[PDB]
Amino acid sequence: IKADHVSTYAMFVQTHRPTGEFMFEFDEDEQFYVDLDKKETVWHLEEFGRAFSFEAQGGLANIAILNNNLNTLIQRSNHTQAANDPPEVTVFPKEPVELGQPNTLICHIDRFFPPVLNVTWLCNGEPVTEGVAESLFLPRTDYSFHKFHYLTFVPSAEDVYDCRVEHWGLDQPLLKHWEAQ
Amino acid sequence: KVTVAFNQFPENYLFQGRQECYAFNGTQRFLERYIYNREELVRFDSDVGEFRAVTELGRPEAEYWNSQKDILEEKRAVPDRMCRHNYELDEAVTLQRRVQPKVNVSPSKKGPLQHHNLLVCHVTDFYPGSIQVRWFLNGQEETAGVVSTNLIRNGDWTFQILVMLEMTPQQGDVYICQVEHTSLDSPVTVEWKAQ
Ligand SMILES: *[C@@H]1O[C@H](CO)[C@@H](O)[C@H](O)[C@H]1NC(C)=O
Repeated sequence: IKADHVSTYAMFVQTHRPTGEFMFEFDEDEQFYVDLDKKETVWHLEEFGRAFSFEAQGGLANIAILNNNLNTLIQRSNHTQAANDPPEVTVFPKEPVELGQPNTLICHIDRFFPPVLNVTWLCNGEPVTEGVAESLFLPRTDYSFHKFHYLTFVPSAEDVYDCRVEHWGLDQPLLKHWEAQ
Repeated sequence: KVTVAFNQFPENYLFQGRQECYAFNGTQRFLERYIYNREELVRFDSDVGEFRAVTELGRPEAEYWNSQKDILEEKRAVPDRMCRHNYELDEAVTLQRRVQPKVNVSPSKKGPLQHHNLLVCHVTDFYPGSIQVRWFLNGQEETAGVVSTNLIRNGDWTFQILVMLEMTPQQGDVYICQVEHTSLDSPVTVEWKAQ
């Protein structure tokens, strides 16, 4: 389809966590989503939050309909469960790497289904729980998903990083290794 | 800013939906997709004007929904209602987002001037994604030996890209990485001199 720009509402519901998601993307970047627990719209940038509004109830109503469709389709398909498609994993810095200069490590997990994941950052073999963030499960046009995990850090000659990823399509946990150079 | 209503019909089952607005020139094309796991079942396409069953499991809904004049008119009205409305807002704001590229130049390895090396132009934290990166040697553009990763999405409304040049630096060679982007009044240049 020919277009200058693509604006997409994407949503899913599933039996496992996370059980639901409602989001809007513009040219493949997530602009906002509805937090289904808090029942409120969350904007990706303060730029959008100040200029735009969205009634979160619109998202909540569509989720409920999607859930009914799930229930209907579990039966009609004779409980058809999809194959687990394993993710490709890449690790890369946000900024050019300079020892002593704050940066962000990005772990990108791509082309996987279902949207069920375990992700852990490791520094010198030990789990990091501070300075971490993550995107939503982002949709792909092939109906698989991708996701970003983030870690703020100060590059050094001493430290070593791994992005540890678990998914049902993998035989074992996958580690992607990163070092400052 | 608005949305529209989706129509109603260890182990894991999933249902997915898409409401897609394709903006091209001043037109809007709208697609609504119903998906079980990774399988599209039923689709509305404003260019068709009605629902189409993509798979046999979507056939009952496609047929029933197409018999409801009210459901169709709600969907056919989407391009000029939801798509145009949200687009006008994104035109006024999202499409005005301009973030300037930072440009860093460094050799892949440091050292002698005997043999091959890679000169890396690392361009970071820009939006939108359309960008032009060029290598120059002594004032002349290099077309061969240019190795680029393609556009890299950071997922935080910024892009980066790395364009590297295969080089064999001789003392007093001047290398320039030239960057052009809509956020820039004039091109950014970073110079690296062989020494
Ligand atoms: C996440 O971790 C728990 C505990 O190891 C495990 O039971 C679950 O299956 C994991 N999820 C995936 C997708 O591997």
